[PDB]
Amino acid sequence: VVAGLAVLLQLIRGWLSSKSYVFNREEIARLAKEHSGLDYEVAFSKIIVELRKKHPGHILQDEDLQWVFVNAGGWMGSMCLLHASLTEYVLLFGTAVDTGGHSGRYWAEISDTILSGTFRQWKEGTTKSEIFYPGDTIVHEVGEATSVQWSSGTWMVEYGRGFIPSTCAFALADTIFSTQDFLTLFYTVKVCSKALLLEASTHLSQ
Amino acid sequence: LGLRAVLVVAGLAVLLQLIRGWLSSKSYVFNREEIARLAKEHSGLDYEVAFSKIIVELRKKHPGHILQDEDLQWVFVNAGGWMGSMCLLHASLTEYVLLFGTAVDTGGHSGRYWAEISDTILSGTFRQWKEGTTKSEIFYPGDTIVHEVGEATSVQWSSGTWMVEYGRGFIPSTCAFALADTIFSTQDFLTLFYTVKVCSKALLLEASTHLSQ
Amino acid sequence: WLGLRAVLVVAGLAVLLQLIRGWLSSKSYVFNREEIARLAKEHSGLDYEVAFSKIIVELRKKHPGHILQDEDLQWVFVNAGGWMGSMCLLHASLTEYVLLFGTAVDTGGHSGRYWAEISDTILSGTFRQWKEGTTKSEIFYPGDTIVHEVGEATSVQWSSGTWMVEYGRGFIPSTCAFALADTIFSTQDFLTLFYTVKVCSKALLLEASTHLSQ
Ligand SMILES: Cc1cc(OCCN2CCOCC2)nn1-c1ccc2ccccc2c1
Ligand SMILES: Cc1cc(OCCN2CCOCC2)nn1-c1ccc2ccccc2c1
Ligand SMILES: Cc1cc(OCCN2CCOCC2)nn1-c1ccc2ccccc2c1
Repeated sequence: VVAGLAVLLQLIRGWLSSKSYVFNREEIARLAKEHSGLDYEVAFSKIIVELRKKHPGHILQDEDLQWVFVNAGGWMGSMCLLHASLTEYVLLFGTAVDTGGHSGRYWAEISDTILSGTFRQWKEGTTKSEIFYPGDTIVHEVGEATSVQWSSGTWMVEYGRGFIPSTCAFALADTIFSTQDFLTLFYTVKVCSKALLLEASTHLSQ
Repeated sequence: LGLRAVLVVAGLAVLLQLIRGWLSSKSYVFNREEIARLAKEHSGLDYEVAFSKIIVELRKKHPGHILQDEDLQWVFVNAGGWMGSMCLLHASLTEYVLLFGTAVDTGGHSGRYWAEISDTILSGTFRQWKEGTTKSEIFYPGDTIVHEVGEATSVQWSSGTWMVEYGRGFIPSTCAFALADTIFSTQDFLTLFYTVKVCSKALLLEASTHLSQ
Repeated sequence: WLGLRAVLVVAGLAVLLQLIRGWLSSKSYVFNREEIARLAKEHSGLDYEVAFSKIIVELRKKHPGHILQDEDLQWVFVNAGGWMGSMCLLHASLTEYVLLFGTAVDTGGHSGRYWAEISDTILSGTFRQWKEGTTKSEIFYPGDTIVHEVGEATSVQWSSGTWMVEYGRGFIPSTCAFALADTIFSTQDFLTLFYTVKVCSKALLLEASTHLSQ
């Protein structure tokens, strides 16, 4: 099993290393930084329009968009899932309250471009934290674990790469053992299923 | 489409119709406006004096329904990522009245349950973030917030927030959320014992009052 | 009055507690809360990085063979009771532990109710403590020393730069259940759990090796 799971990780990491992707972290970061310094609602709408223009058939429609609460690692915010597959996902994340906690250690590289508010990150193994402002882009690398903190008006555009199904375990831990808000769990499963079916339908049409 | 699960769906539906029918026709003791007004009368005063005056008024207008001072104690409450303390004045299978608040800065998930809850802030601040929005509102002493049935919001409190809270609905379902952090995070089973203790005392007081009538 | 196994299990657990509590009175610990408190208060009001180094040097001087070496030191995240910080474990046994705790973010939550008396001397930042059964909290500043007694439960809150020297006495294995609750049911950071078990095992083996050499 030692060589078994090692070869399995060789196969999975080889697929992630050779898989023609749709998005890239630089693309979403530039598109978000162009609209940084504006109202986060205007930035959200313009970014959604640009994403559907440059990537048709990959972003959910306005009818299928909804703010879903996200409780994880001790912080609470809300997300609007724009795209999601087995290796990529794009969403609009943020909170209207002061929260913070564990960022989560998962098999996925995540990039967050702050549109408004503040982002305090406390990296592992240090005794000092850094504060990031609108326009900045933060890269949560694979296997990294940090402490995150957000202000009462933080909103950002987030893109994640890697083995996405592994990350959902962390995204639903507090919803199971703390909030017990199973309706929010249903909303998350619903919008994720819609994004997966949209990506599957787009693959079928091609 | 026919299956035994269709009967389970209709069975839960008729079970809900029966339970919601009981909740819709059950002569209650308190009402949210009564508790809200009594708490708003004492807003702008020292919250300890307000607590005492509210307890005296509740025991005057509703004898045999509020616990005595011997059975009152501040119990910590950890739920949804926030932490506060409660003083349970009355509790039944459909209603409960308590004095809630925190002396530290906490916040998190308000909880989605089968109960309508009303909180009248005596002192401090209350930040509420409703579901599906991108902006939150801040409520000040005197305000009254109604957390409706099935609603889920994000709450945040200051380092000196204190309020009088009244809840209506299917109370036993809500206790699962009130003890989640106490089981999987704090593991402070002594606080769990205190919560079960004051809950049992309030239920037995209400049962004894019904027996005397 | 047919207690049967019930009246005996109650008395059995009572005898076990008297056995353990007698052992804690006859264990003749190495450190004491006043010793660690003074050593931390001497360097309060200075940079917490400099204070950490001087306290580690003083601890290794006055108690050789009881503090981990620099090779075995690493900052490990600590998630418990709803708050998140970091620790640097200097010494740990079955009845004592010494570490440098603190956080660089604003956190707070349940202090945890366990079978151990804990003393924290703040080097920098602020410490808000909310005792059970009260409606007001107190704020402690660098130089102060807070004693979380056995069986006590308070609400803790720390600022974005709070750092302290902490010493714990009592039945240490019971406390690890609370220290790893959020890491299991909230963070799911199994690598941090591995780090915690790693540094804890190193401290236990160091103390065992020092006892064997004596
Ligand atoms: C995996 C995951 C982590 C997370 O946390 C908030 C994002 N950021 C994380 C790091 O920095 C702070 C905020 N949400 N989320 C998620 C939740 C639900 C999802 C549903 C479908 C697809 C991806 C889905 C992804
Ligand atoms: C069900 C429940 C929710 C809760 O949360 C704090 C209240 N508020 C909620 C919304 O707004 C913020 C604060 N406590 N609680 C509870 C806990 C223990 C109880 C024991 C006996 C009777 C009712 C008992 C009720
Ligand atoms: C049991 C425990 C609680 C805790 O919390 C931080 C300490 N303080 C608590 C009260 O005041 C605020 C901070 N860490 N910790 C721990 C974690 C890992 C340990 C490993 C080995 C030995 C003791 C070990 C002890």
